Amino acid sequence: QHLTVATLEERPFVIVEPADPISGTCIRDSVPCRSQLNREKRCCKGFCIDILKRLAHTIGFSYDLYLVTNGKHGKKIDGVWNGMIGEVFYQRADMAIGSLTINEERSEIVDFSVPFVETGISVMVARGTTVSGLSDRKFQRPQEQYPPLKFGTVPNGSTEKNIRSNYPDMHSYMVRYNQPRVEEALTQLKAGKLDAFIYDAAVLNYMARKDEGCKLVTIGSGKVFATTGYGIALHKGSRWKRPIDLALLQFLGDDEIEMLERLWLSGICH
Ligand SMILES: N[C@@H](CC(=O)O)C(=O)O
Repeated sequence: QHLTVATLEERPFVIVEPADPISGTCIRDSVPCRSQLNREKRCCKGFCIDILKRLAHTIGFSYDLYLVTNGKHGKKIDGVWNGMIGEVFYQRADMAIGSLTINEERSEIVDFSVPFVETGISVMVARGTTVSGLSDRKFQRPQEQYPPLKFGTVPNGSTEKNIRSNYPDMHSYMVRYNQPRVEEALTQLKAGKLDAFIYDAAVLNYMARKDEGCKLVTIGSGKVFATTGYGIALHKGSRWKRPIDLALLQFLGDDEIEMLERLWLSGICH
């Protein structure tokens, strides 16, 4: 009846802010979240946090929410998982929720809920920049061009895993252009230091919709990469999967998720 929940900041799905200075509490639509390093203070809000609030209410559990510091979403290195996936896999958390992408590798070792956000991989470029998309040889045969195209991703997640598995030559080229967070990637794109940023589609599309001046645009990967979704990670064989799935499927049909997309993921640019 009390669940430990791991999450990770990735705006606008999970947004972290200090407690209200005046009250010392998390006000508005925010909820208390602590750091993995530790153990109000910090407070979390956003699309995934609203999902979590509704699940807790509908299913009837209480929870302790914490932010992962041991890596990010989840990466397996030399036999060991880090990030949100590792927290669930090693049973430090009963579930993990955030912008967490379902893939085959992860699905082998944790159970996921049904997907509640559609995503995949997209490419973001400055509106001026002329490429056709991820099929462009500027991407696919990157060192065939005299001044080479500069393109990168934020490493360690499902995006990099997909590129390394399916397009190993392109992946090897991208390594020098790894970015530490989406915020720095966007900054490099705008400074011309990158020509393109390849990343999670749900996040990139949102960033395009919110770009001041609407100067950043995304191209869908088309057939280059498959579509997938965000899912809540749970212990393999978790008793929580079924009630969570039922709730999520209910939210979908009630237009509750659609409402939350409007609330959190809308922007001015189109
Ligand atoms: N949401 C993705 C982030 C990425 O593509 O790097 C993940 O769970 O790994």
